[PDB]
Amino acid sequence: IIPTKFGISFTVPFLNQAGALIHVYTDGSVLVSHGGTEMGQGLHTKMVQVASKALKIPISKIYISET
Amino acid sequence: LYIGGQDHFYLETHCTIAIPKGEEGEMELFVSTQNAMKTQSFVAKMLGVPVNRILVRVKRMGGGFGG
Ligand code: XAX
Ligand SMILES: O=C(O)c1ccccc1O
Repeated sequence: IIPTKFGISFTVPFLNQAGALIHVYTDGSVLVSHGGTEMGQGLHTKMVQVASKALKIPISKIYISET
Repeated sequence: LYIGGQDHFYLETHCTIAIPKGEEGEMELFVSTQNAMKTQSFVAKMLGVPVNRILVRVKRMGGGFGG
């Protein structure tokens, strides 16, 4: 049986920064763009869940297309 | 008094390329238009898809003049 601890952050301080860009179109559909990429880890899935919670709207009105 | 109408005669006529991305109704369009917004909406409405799915790109027009 083995434990682990693992430090969270970039050890270069200036990399710990992050931008997003959001548009709401006139049918109310939402386009989210942020600096992260999807490699299978479900980042975009998580970002849609965060946006839907923050905006108080269904996930079906929110979309992430690409980085 | 009467005044006759007029043809725009932009040297470049109307033109559109549409790329369907195969995922979630996404479509990317290159179009000779003064109105990328209404282009985006009209295409979304015809497809029965949210606006956030449709991307319109306009580099330049060979004339528009309102036409
Ligand atoms: N070379 C060239 N010049 C042009 C145009 C053009 O296609 N080519 N057309 C006009 C029109 S027609 Mo209209 O209200 O949509 S009826 S307004 C308008 C105007 C739009 O351009 P801003 O001046 O707002 O940047 O450009 C003018 N000059
Ligand atoms: O500290 C890290 O884990 C790290 C990871 C990726 C790139 C630069 C970094 O400092």
